[PDB]
Amino acid sequence: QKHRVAPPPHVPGHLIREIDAYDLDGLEQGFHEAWKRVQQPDTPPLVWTPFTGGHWIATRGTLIDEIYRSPERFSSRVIWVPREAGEAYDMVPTKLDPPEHTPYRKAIDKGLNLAEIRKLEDQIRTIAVEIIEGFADRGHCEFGSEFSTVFPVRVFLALAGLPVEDATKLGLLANEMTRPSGNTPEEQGRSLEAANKGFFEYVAPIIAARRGGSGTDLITRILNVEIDGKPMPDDRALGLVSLLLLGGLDAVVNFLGFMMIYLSRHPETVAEMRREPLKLQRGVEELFRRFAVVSDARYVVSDMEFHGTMLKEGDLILLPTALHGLDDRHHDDPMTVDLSRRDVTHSTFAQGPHRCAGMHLARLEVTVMLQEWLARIPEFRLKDRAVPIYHSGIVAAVENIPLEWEPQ
Ligand code: HEM
Ligand SMILES: CC1(C)[C@@H]2CC[C@@]1(C)C(=O)C2
Repeated sequence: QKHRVAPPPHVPGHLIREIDAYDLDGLEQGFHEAWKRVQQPDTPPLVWTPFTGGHWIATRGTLIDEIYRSPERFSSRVIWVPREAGEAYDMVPTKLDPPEHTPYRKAIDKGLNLAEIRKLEDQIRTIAVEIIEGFADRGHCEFGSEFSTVFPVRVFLALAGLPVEDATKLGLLANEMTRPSGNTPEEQGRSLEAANKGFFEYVAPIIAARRGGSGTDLITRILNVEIDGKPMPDDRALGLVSLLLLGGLDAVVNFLGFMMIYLSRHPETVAEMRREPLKLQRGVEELFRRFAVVSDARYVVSDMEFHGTMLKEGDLILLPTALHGLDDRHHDDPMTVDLSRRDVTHSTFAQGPHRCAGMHLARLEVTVMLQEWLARIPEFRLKDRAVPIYHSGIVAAVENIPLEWEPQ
């Protein structure tokens, strides 16, 4: 049964569209394909859905980009739908606007900046190689369970100085954050609340132990950056360390799944990467344009008119980032990966002050993955008649990716 909310007085009937972000129409054909169904040639730039507590959806890249760049008009005080889940959300600094946001982003950047991430290249490669060598000679693997859910998790837990045996419990918490269970806005609120508490419980003893610590891990490094000339307060620390874990463990895992399904269906594109290693390296951003996974929200700060649409203070707008990278008004033939594409502009990492702090790490993980994969498994395909299983939500997910190849 679908839960509907009635539209508020300011929402006109002509803008109403029945779109369920947690179970998109057509999702069985793919997450990206399902979102693209919403973006028809004449659909309005902002449409309102009665599902998920009732909210707006931005349907074009220019709006998505503009909203992310405009925190004074579109606040991060709520960035999840439904509203109940967004109000329960307690991660730092994603819940903050400038200027409160900036010293915390500065702290994170101390650990995740490009120069710091470059130092990680060989550790990441060693991890990728070890995993790939486990199955490269076999001629088949289920890519999700055997690689994409393994590689980025081992990378991040190592970087954070945490036991790999914690992967399962952290993954379960991530699932309920980004794809909370429930068929009602209040049920999803409760699911997110419990997940966020689980993260806080996990992170608290680590914080207590690493304050003033001498560890070289990511958490110690960021935790001990001063905020306004003082140690970071406890409440902020819980949200900050929890966000590092959530950011590091869900998005890349799912991104790799979507990317690999495409590559398994496009051997010409794989072959180009093999023949021209610089095309691979320079082409990674095109993969980020094509395989967006995040759809999150902003809070309308004041009554306003925006792109010809009347908005009220407190309205939530969902930003499905796939609708920037795949917007046909921004990119010709947007569903094809063209490694030589000159304009790859996208909001896969969002825009503005919150633009992904882990983007350098994400790019490096993907680059290293493709390099070590193609070195050992140069050609591959999706198993005949295989059907991947898709999930939509704040972060998209995919599973069941059986790959086959002739061992080289
Ligand atoms: C495919 C990979 C990734 C994608 C698509 C992605 C996407 C995003 C997006 C859209 C945001 C903006 C959220 C918002 O404010 O609405 C964000 C923020 C953030 N991401 Fe990533 N992310 C990825 C990987 C990572 C990784 C590996 C980390 C490592 C810790 C990370 C850490 C963060 C952090 C800390 C923020 C908050 C930055 C701030 O609020 O100033 N992300 N990410
Ligand atoms: C939307 C995100 C990808 C970004 C980092 C992790 C995530 C789930 C957040 O809560 C903010």
